Amino acid sequence: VWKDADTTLFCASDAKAHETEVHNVWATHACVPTDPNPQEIHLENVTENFNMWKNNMVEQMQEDVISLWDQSLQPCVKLTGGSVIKQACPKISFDPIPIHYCTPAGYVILKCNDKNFNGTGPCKNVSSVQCTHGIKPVVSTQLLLNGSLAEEEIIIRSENLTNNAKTIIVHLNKSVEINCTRPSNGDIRKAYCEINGTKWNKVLKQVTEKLKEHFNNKTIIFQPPSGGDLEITMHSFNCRGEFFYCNTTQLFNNTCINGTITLPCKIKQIINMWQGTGQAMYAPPIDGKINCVSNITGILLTRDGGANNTSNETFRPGGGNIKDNWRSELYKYKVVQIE
Ligand SMILES: O=C(NC[C@H]1NCCc2ccccc21)C(=O)Nc1ccc(Cl)c(F)c1
Ligand SMILES: *[C@@H]1O[C@H](CO)[C@@H](O)[C@H](O)[C@H]1NC(C)=O
Ligand SMILES: *[C@@H]1O[C@H](CO)[C@@H](O)[C@H](O)[C@H]1NC(C)=O
Ligand SMILES: *[C@@H]1O[C@H](CO)[C@@H](O)[C@H](O)[C@H]1NC(C)=O
Ligand SMILES: *[C@@H]1O[C@H](CO)[C@@H](O)[C@H](O)[C@H]1NC(C)=O
Ligand SMILES: *[C@@H]1O[C@H](CO)[C@@H](O)[C@H](O)[C@H]1NC(C)=O
Ligand SMILES: *[C@@H]1O[C@H](CO)[C@@H](O)[C@H](O)[C@H]1NC(C)=O
Ligand SMILES: *[C@@H]1O[C@H](CO)[C@@H](O)[C@H](O)[C@H]1NC(C)=O
Ligand SMILES: *[C@@H]1O[C@H](CO)[C@@H](O)[C@H](O)[C@H]1NC(C)=O
Ligand SMILES: *[C@@H]1O[C@H](CO)[C@@H](O)[C@H](O)[C@H]1NC(C)=O
Ligand SMILES: *[C@@H]1O[C@H](CO)[C@@H](O)[C@H](O)[C@H]1NC(C)=O
Ligand SMILES: *[C@@H]1O[C@H](CO)[C@@H](O)[C@H](O)[C@H]1NC(C)=O
Repeated sequence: VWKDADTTLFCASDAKAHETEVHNVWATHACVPTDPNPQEIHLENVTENFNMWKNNMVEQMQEDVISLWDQSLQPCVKLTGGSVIKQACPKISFDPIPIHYCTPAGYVILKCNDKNFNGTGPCKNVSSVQCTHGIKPVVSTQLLLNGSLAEEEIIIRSENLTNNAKTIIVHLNKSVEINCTRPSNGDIRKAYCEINGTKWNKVLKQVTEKLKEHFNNKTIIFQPPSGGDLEITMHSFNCRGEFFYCNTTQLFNNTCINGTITLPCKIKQIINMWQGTGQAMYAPPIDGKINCVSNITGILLTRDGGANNTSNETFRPGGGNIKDNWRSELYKYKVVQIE
């Protein structure tokens, strides 16, 4: 017997104790070795209710990631509660590694194995495990990168689709590589991302179709963000310690629904910290080719309001709350207390 409960989880990884990479260094001092031959008990005739949108596991991982950044990612100047904090801002080795989240004694992690589980409600196929799968603390907006792919069909996730204020998480079932590089040799901040239009449009089309299922076959329209912080209006992400801001206008136009889509990007030193604690300035980009090939595994969308009296539903690429990023990977997990 067991009950839904919250407890201080611990982490496990395969970090190398000799790596200068921030993630490795952190996990080396904050995590333990992974279990080479882990156990998993499949519960037959068991029905458990999940709720990705209200899961303490998310908050905890958020706290870890924040800690990892507070230790190995301090900017030159930090702007917070009216205070100005200045400190060294040396270049570092940056490349996220898988992080497993585990439960201590007396607790276990229930895992939903339903093919098309949307993150909320009852789960038919439930199993018990000590740790989750390896999850990369990849911070980004608009597009989810290097995540996990859905098993069968594309999955739409939301605490409440009827509410436009609630973020939407599109879980892709097929990856779409995005090639981002900052050429060695002008403007040391000019960058770009290449994407196979054929693949992207094919996926985006499938996304629209699935969205129709949840919106009564209403016409699905994509549009670029109305306004706000650059981190939201643009696909922001971190590549090798450098912050990339990419214009995804070409990615979200309802025309191609063929060639290589080239997105205009720029490395920003001044940024609005995702921790939501003001602004911060980092050092200039390093020299040489700055390349990062990532898998687009999910999309963060925001639905426009005031469309109830129209046959259209407008979706725009959003983001900001990194917690949603962790949800897109922890949706199938929940902690329970064993008697
Ligand atoms: O300032 C941010 N959100 C603040 C705020 N924005 C509006 C929406 C929102 C929602 C919840 C919490 C904060 C916010 C932010 O997300 N920054 C950021 C920086 C670097 C990368 Cl790589 C990145 F992906 C994001
Ligand atoms: C997820 O499944 C539950 C249970 O069937 C359902 O109530 C809810 O509407 C679904 N959520 C989405 C986003 O479709
Ligand atoms: C999930 O359960 C259904 C029956 O409810 C079963 O048909 C299906 O094979 C299961 N999915 C998995 C884990 O393969
Ligand atoms: C990139 O996508 C491919 C194809 O799905 C996958 O095999 C590979 O593991 C992905 N790389 C990641 C997630 O880092
Ligand atoms: C992805 O999911 C969609 C349904 O959302 C499905 O039609 C399609 O066959 C899936 N693609 C793959 C590669 O399985
Ligand atoms: C979902 O959101 C809609 C729109 O705000 C709201 O009317 C409704 O009460 C919400 N449903 C739930 C389950 O809270
Ligand atoms: C990524 O794009 C760059 C620039 O076009 C190219 O040189 C490189 O070969 C690409 N990488 C992959 C994995 O295709
Ligand atoms: C683009 O994607 C298609 C499949 O959608 C593939 O057949 C083709 O080889 C890709 N083009 C390039 C430039 O790799
Ligand atoms: C969308 O249209 C199809 C084909 O007519 C129909 O089978 C399905 O019920 C509709 N889906 C809705 C209205 O959610
Ligand atoms: C984003 O970039 C596109 C071109 O890729 C441009 O047309 C558009 O004006 C830009 N949006 C803004 C206002 O940043
Ligand atoms: C839509 O995206 C395609 C990608 O090839 C681009 O060529 C086209 O200019 C875009 N249309 C717009 C921005 O209206
Ligand atoms: C995505 O994964 C690839 C392969 O490990 C890595 O090279 C790249 O840096 C990752 N992208 C991001 C933004 O973390």
